Amino acid sequence: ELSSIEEAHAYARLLELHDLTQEALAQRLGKGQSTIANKLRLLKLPQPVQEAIMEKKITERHARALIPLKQPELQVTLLTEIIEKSLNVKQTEDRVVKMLEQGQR
Amino acid sequence: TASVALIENLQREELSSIEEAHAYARLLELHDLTQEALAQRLGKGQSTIANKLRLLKLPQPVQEAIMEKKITERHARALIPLKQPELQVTLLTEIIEKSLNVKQTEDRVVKMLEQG
DNA sequence: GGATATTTCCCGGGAAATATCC
DNA sequence: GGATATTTCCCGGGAAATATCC
Repeated sequence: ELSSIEEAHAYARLLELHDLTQEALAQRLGKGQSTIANKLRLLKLPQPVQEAIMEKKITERHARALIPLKQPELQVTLLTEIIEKSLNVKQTEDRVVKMLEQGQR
Repeated sequence: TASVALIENLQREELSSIEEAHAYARLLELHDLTQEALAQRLGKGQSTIANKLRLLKLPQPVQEAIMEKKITERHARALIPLKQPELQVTLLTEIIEKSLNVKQTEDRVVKMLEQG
């Protein structure tokens, strides 16, 4: 078993080296393209977030919930709150939508 | 002492809920420890262990379905409320036939307790 | 049009909360 | 009173549904 970030870093290589479609890799791995794509999106998140995934301090779906907050600053601010308050994914997703509303004011 | 490390590895590696339960039982006979202390040693809760040990009381037909990976733990656990083995095995085959999930298996259970 | 990115939410493990037993 | 049995439901993986891209 490995970190979502490290699993993503792996998939990336395999898709470069074996000239596969995400679908064909997922079929080869026993997953869905959905799963693979979503994990590859994590490689675009801030390094501080990525390090928290590797250190097993946040979950995949925790980090994935931050992406909607397109600004790295807002992602890392919440990251530390999720750690501090020990927030779940459900209330992390809730927190996100409230910040996007505050931003649109 | 040696058999301990074996099961710890058979536990660390993936196994059937029935076989995980059969394992726990032995470990509690071998070190004579409390469910709490084993769970703490394994990194689980006593809750989890106790619930898995309850599966060893379910009908053999149900237990075989767990090992053969035809039903889930929570599928078999949902049958226990139906205290009669006959009613548990009747639903077992329906869950297989209709390919029912746990949510609608739990629902089915309550309806049979109302009927009986 | 196929591949890929994104949104939504179904699903059951498994543990917290609880009741019961010894 | 502690251990153990039982009930309840929290939790996030991960894939279906969907939108978007090339």
